[PDB]
Amino acid sequence: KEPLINYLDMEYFGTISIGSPPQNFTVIFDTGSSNLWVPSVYCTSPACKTHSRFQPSQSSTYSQPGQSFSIQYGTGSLSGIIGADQVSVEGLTVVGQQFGESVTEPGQTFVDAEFDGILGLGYPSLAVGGVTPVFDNMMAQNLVDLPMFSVYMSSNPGAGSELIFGGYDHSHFSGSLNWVPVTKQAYWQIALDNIQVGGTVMFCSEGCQAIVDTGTSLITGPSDKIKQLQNAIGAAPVDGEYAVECANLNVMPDVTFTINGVPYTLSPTAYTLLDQFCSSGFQGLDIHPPAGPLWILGDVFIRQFYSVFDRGNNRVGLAPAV
Amino acid sequence: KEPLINYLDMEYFGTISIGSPPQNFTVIFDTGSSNLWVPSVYCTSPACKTHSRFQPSQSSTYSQPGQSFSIQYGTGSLSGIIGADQVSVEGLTVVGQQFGESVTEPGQTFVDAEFDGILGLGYPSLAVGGVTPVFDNMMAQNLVDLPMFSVYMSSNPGAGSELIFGGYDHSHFSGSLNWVPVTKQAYWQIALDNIQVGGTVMFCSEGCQAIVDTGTSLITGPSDKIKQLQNAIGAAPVDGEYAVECANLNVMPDVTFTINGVPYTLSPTAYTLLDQFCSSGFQGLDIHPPAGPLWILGDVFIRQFYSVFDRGNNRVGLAPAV
Amino acid sequence: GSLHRVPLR
Amino acid sequence: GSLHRVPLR
Amino acid sequence: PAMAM
Amino acid sequence: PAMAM
Repeated sequence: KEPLINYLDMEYFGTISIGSPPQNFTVIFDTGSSNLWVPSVYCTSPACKTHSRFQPSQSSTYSQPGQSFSIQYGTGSLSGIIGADQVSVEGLTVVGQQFGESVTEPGQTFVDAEFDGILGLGYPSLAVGGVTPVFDNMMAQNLVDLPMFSVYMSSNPGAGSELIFGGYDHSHFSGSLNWVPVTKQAYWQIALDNIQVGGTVMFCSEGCQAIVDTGTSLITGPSDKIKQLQNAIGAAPVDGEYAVECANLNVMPDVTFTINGVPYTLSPTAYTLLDQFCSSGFQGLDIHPPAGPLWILGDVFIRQFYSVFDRGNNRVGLAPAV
Repeated sequence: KEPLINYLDMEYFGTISIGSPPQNFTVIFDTGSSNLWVPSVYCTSPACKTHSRFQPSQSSTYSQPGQSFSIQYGTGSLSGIIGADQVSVEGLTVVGQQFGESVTEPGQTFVDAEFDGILGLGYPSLAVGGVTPVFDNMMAQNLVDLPMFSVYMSSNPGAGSELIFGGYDHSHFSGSLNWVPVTKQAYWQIALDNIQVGGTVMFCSEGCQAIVDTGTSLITGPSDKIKQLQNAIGAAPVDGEYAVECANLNVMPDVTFTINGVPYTLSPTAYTLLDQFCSSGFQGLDIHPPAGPLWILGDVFIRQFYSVFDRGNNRVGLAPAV
Repeated sequence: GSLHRVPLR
Repeated sequence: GSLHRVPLR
Repeated sequence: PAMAM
Repeated sequence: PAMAM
C-alpha cells in the first residue's frame, strides 16, 4: 500500500527539530490532519533509509508515554509508538510534545518523498490516540499572542511562502479578511453556498461541505462532480492527469466558490498548473461518509487566497493573496 | 514467513536482564547461533504484543552503536537495530553488550512462543554485523574462571536443568569427559566417524559433519537419511511427526553416534519422546551448502550426554549425564 | 505582538 | 573457582 | 521586564 | 582482599 500517496505530490515544506540536541526533519504543515509524526530510526524499510529518522537515545529530553499509535490517511495505515520530547518550530519550542515515531512500511514511493513527516494543524478530535496537537500545546503553553496561525503560499517564482503562528501578515493580502465559521471541528471544515462555472451555478446549488487543507495540493471534490468540472473548463484525460491547451487559457471560464455569501473566483490562470504543459488544478477525491463527501480547497486555492485559521473563534479568514 | 519456526518446539528457557533498571526476558541459550536479540518495544506486530519488549528510554545505561541488523535462521529474516547496554545472566553482568532489538514481523506463531529472544553461544564468525557474542564479552571482561560453559538438560520430571558459565559440574555426569575437537569455528561443529543402528554402521560410514546445538529440540540430519533412520527404528509417519508404538520400545534398536572413536549410544528409551503417545526424537532438516549438510545433536542428545563447550581449547566435552 | 514565521518551500 | 549457574526450564 | 509587543 | 576460589 501507499499510506502517504496523497502527500507525494507538489507540497510546501518547512523544518522542525525534536530532542536535545535538535534532530531536524522536513515536514508538511497539514491542516487536514492533527498528528505530528516522523520516521523512527527503528523503521528499517528501504523507504525510510533515505529520510531523517528520529533517534530517541540521542535525545536527553525524550520520554515514552507508553502508548503505541496507528494513523490512516485513507490509503493504508502507518503505525509506530508515541514519544514525547521538545519540538521546535522557528522561534518557539513546545516541551513535552507527543508525536508518533513511525515504524511500519510507509510505502515504496515514500523513498523519494521530499518530506520526512507531517505536522497536523487540525482540531484534536482528528488526533489519533487522543494525542494533543502541536498548536494546541502552543496555545496551552501561551507561546502565541493570538489563538490562530495563517498560511501564505507563493505562486512565484514559492520563495516568500510562509506559515505564521500567533497571527497573520497583512502584507500578504489585500482588503479586509472575510470570516467563515467552522461547521465541524475536526478538519477546518466550512460550508459552500454553491460552486459556479462561467458565472453560473453548477454544483452544490443547495450548499455542501468543504475543508481548507494545506496538505492537499489541488482542489478536490467527489470524483463524479470533478469530471463534470473538468470538461466544463475544457480539460482532457491523459496518462492519469487532466491536461489543458495552454493557448485556450484566455477563452476558458472562471470557477467560483461562494463561501458565506462571498465569491471566491479562480481564473483559469489560477486553476491551471504550468508544471511546459498546462494541466488541471482540479482532481477527484472521494472522502467516505460519515466524514465525506467533501470538497477540498487545497494549495491551488490557498495560493489565490491567504488563509487564516482561528481556533479562538473557530473560523477561517480569507482574502486575495498578494 | 515463520523466521523462528525451528525454535517454537520444546525448548529450555532461562531468564536475563537488560538495562537499568533491569528489564527481564525469557531467552533460549543457543549454541547454534551467536547473536543476542529481544523484541523491541517498536515491534508493533500482533505477535510481539504478548512478549516482553525492550524499552530503551527506560534504561539509563542504553546507547545506540548506529548500525541496524538482520538475522536469518533459515526460514525468513528478522530485522531491527543494534543496541548496547548492560546484560545480566544470573550472577554476571556484561557492560556495553550489543544486541538486536527486533522490529519486523517475527511470525504469527511467535505469538504463543514461550520465549522472548535468543542468546547465541556459538562463535563470533556466526554473529551478524560483527557484533561480539555475550560469551566472548564474558571472556574479554574476565567474568569467567575458565573459557567454557556447560549444559545439563534434565529429562525428568526438567527441574534441575542448568547452564554453567565458567566451568562444569561433575555431579551431572559420570566418568571422565571425552573431548572432541571443533572442526569449523562457527557453530560448535564436530566430526562423526559413523552412525549405526542395531550395532551396524548405516550412515556416515566415511564420516560426516555435525554440530552440538542446544537450540535444536531433536536430533536432525539430511531429510533423506532420517527417513531411512525412521523406518529402521520402527517409526511411522502421522499428521506431520513420526510416531512409534510405545509397546515395542524394548524391541527397538540402539542408535549409536561414534564421535572421535567413542560410541554415544541412545537406547530407544532415550530417542523417543513421551510427550500418552510415543514419537520419534529424530527429524529431517536439510542445511544448505556450504554450511550443510549437517547432522544436529540437539536436546535429545544433550539430555543423554552432558555437554561442555570449551572456547579455550576449541573442543567439546561429552559424558553420560546423571 | 510577535509573529512566529515558518518559511515554506 | 566459582560456577555461574543459570537455571533452565 | 520590558512589556512585549 | 581475599583470594577467590
